[PDB]
Amino acid sequence: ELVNDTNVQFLDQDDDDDPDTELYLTQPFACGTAFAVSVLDSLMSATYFNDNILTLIRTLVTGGATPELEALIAEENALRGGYSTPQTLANRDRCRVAQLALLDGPFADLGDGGCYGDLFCKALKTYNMLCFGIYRLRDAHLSTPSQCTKRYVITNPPYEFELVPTDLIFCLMQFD
Amino acid sequence: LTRSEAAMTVLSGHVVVCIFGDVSSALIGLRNLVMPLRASNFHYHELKHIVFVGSIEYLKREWETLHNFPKVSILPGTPLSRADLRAVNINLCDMCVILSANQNNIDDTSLQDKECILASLNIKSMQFDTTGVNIPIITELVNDTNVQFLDQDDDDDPDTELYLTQPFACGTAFAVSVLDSLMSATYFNDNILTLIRTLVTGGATPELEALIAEENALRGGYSTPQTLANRDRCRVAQLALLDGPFADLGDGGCYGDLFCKALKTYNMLCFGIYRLRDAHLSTPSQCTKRYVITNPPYEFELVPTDLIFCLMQFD
Amino acid sequence: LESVSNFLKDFLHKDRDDVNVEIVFLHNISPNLELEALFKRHFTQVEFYQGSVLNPHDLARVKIESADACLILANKYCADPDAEDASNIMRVISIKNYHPKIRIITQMLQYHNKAHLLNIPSWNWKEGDDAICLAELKLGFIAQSCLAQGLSTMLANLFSMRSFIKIEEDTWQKYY
Amino acid sequence: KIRDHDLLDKRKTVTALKAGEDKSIRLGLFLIISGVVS
Repeated sequence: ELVNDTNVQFLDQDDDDDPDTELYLTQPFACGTAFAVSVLDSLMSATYFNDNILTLIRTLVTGGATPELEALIAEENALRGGYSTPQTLANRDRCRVAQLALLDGPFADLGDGGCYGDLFCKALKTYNMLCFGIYRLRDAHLSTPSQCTKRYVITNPPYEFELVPTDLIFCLMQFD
Repeated sequence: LTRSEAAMTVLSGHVVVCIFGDVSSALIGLRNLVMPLRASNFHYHELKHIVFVGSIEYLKREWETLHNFPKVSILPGTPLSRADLRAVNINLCDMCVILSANQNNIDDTSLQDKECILASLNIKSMQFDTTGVNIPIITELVNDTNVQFLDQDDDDDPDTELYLTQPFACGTAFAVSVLDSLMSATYFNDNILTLIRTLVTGGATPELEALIAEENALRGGYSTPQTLANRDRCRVAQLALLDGPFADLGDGGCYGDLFCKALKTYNMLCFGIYRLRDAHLSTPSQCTKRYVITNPPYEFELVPTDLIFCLMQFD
Repeated sequence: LESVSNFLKDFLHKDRDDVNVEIVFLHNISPNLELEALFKRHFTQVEFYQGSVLNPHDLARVKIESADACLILANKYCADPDAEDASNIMRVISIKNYHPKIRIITQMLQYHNKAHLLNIPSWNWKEGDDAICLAELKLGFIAQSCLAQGLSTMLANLFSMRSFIKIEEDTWQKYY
Repeated sequence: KIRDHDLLDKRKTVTALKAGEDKSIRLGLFLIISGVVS
């Protein structure tokens, strides 16, 4: 984390430093290795223009903390241990975030230059995964081989988008 | 005592005192609050149990001034933690007193009461196997303009004096600034402060405060007929017009008949009436809030939901 | 001059509709050096006022009975976080006393203090009132990234309003 | 180095009248007063 976001310059030796750039353009933030709190100032506007959006972020990020559960936490502070029941045991069927590699047999057949739209349809129809972003290797566009294991985040690639066997995909896997 | 030990104990009609204390904070002299509740006027089974809620490191300094008293207990904890005030059975208490030892370490003239105000809203927003909005509260204030935030259904206006504001007229707030008027009264009549002293402190005589000046602590005596005859003083109490002695007069009779009856029969000296805020309205309402009428003028009409202040005899 | 900056850049963004509602600001101490320049840069949609949010007199002149919402901002760089967010509760009390039906959007520095908003009898989150807890989201995004890297920078890009941009180059940032 | 810098986007109308309303009223008052004074 960073307290003052202009110090992001010093986290890497092979970027382009310029104090006038916004965090979202800078390499170590685009790679997901830095996170200043100031990027949450934008969340005010979104919460004004749509009330619903903050409730989604809440359920996606906190691990599904329901208004019912935070009432117990408000009253006792600590997390009170329960005794298991069928209704309790049925509660844990939620989805989880994970990332997956195009080197496993289920998808390696499509990972040598196939388009993202086929992978989305296949994964959703077969496993209910909902693939939603791709985490690319920084130098994979270059023909020259390189040792940078650094990556960057692509959100929602537009169907006819081409993928290579070194890419990782974000998805919302089911519980079982 | 711990929450478990307090939950095993049964408390009702007790007084809960919430203290926002700290290791550095000044002494507020809790001996002064306990002392009137220990007047020899009360029978031993009639004494209200007192429980303090606060940080133990504060109570350690006060407590060596008051360990001589009959029923006292401490729950180490924080007034804002609902589990602590659930453990001292707050829904059955007679009074919840909220105090801040802090009133000088922060000099913002605005944020001054913030911790103290939140404690009142927590208790009002509790719920039980009913809601907590009926529980008796009397909180103090450092800066009297913050009185606005104690209730949601008043009219807020910073130019009004405390004596007009609803939570002060109801007797749920008490800032120290109302005692600045006592200077004038003490100048124009010397006698008046001695009456307040005897009425409020529990009869502390110049003879007794000489022993306290010399030894600090309250020295235990051995009983004698002269000692035992000393405890015939009057006590404050309030009474309800639903008991058989006065219910016959509580459906619309005039206060002057009640005064004469009570004084002649029991020597009570009824002196004020504590009315239900909405009792003048024909429309029924859930406001259990009340306000104080001093010295109603004889031909004044009373209703069966009113409570009366009086100075009952000992026996 | 920094606290409003990340807000105004996104609230007055060009890629939203002609939602021309931004017309007010209110805090006791007078503006300073380039904060007045930033207000003059948006001369038509700022309209700052001196005045304290604890006076029902000041609230009455700001016409807060007519306002659609009240956005409350708090300094995450505070010397004592548990003092500021407690202070900030009574800002909510003052507003709800003057008018009960107004939307409150607010930010909280600690997590535990979020319970206090439920005590205020006219706070109802089902009508839109909500508290953005900075520690809850800040540690939440980081925690989520321990399952899949880059998920922090993924989510932080979904809330800020942002134009599509063309890059002719094949550099990594063209796809980003 | 410095990317595409920024974007040229702005859409304003002084609301309808503000500085023009103030100036035209002021000018009218100045002409009223200087008429009476003259």
